[PDB]
Amino acid sequence: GSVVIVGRIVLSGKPA
Amino acid sequence: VEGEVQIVSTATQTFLATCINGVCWTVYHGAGTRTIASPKGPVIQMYTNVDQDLVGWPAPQGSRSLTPCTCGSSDLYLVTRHADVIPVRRRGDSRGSLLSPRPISYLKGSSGGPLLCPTGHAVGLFRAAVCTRGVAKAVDFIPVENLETTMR
Ligand SMILES: [Zn+2]
Repeated sequence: GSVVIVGRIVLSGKPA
Repeated sequence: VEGEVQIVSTATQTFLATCINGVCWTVYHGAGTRTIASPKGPVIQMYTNVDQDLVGWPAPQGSRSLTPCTCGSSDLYLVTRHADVIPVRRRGDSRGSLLSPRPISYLKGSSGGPLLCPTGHAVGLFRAAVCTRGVAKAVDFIPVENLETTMR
């Protein structure tokens, strides 16, 4: 198998 | 926008990884020796350290690295997979006590996450929840010095 990235977290709370 | 912490998964387990010094670190008890998925195919671990429960791949896309702590503060802050922050007071090289114990579930799926100092710098990687009757009162972790040495 393999590890897949299902999400991300931005520590500073920076919005797009 | 780039994240320093990525929520990763395997066929049977979901946990976290943290980019520090260009490497995507996580706990061996979750990743094992698995490759990390990439839009160009599987990427192999740059580091594998079964003893320290530490593994790392090159930092993926959409990520930005965290800076290691240099203030030696003992007032830590653990970030869970749900973005919650949990104040943890350090008790030693790789142990800390939650200021307010929480149901073990509250911390589930978060091993691999960061333990931040008051400045938001990486103190260590959350390794495991130390709990009594279902209530997590302390935390076990991998200090950044380990990652740093491992990168050598
Ligand atoms: Zn610091």
